[PDB]
Amino acid sequence: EDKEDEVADLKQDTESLQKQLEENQEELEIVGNMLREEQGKVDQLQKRNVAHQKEIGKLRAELGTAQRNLEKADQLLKRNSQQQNQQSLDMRKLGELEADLKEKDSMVESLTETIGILRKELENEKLKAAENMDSFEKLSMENENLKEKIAHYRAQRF
Amino acid sequence: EDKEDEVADLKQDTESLQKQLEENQEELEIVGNMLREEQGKVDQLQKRNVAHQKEIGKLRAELGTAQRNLEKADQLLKRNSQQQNQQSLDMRKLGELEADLKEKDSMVESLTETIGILRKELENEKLKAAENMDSFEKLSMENENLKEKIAHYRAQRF
Repeated sequence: EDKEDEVADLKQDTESLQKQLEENQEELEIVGNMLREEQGKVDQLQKRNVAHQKEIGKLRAELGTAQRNLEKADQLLKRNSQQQNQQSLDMRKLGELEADLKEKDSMVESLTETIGILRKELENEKLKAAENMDSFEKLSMENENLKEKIAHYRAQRF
Repeated sequence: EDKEDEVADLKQDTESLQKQLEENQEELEIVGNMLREEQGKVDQLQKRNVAHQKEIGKLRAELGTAQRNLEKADQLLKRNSQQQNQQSLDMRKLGELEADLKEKDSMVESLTETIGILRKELENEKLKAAENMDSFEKLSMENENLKEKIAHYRAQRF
């Protein structure tokens, strides 16, 4: 209480405490924004995150249908044992047939060769037959001349 | 009476102020945390997204091949099928052969018919020519016999 006591020390000091206030209010704005945007990002990332939830969804159906379908149409390629087994069943039935028929064809060829001979031996014995019965007539003829000549002797013939 | 009630007034001006810088730092305390907590949420979502996106590329290839396979094994169903074209022609045209067997079958049975007959007719032409050989010998034996009777008669000239 003597002329001057704590003059501006109180006056120019509230400005201190007042200016610090000037900041915490500014900065609180800066952080206020960053927050608005960082939570802004999460809006966009959170979205994309399901856009992928979807894309990845589809693929679980497609790689499934296509992997079990490779089995669905693979049982049909398992019939390659019934289809190639016939290469044993059929190559034999056709293989043995081309052999047992080509052969039975030589028979008919060997047989008709003999039917050809029997047709000839029975051809000649048809000739030697007529031919021999011929030598008989000449003899049958001469036979008579003799019966006569002898008949005359038993009587006539001076 | 005023120098005493002066610094008393600046107090209030500082009471109200010190409160603000305090109550305010509480807003800045929280709001600062809210921000970081979001940046936490962001950075990470930024990850699962790169996780999915990368792993969406894997399923993309697993689907790719798994499809080429469904087709690579399907060309093979076009070949397994066309062998049904040649296997059918083999099961139907092989039958013509087992059928062309009965043609030669009836032939070798039909020829042994004509071979059996000629062999039997050859036997009769032989039985016949066996008589003629006999009735001829009788004859020859008769003339030979007569010439002799005759030659005895000729014994009347001497």
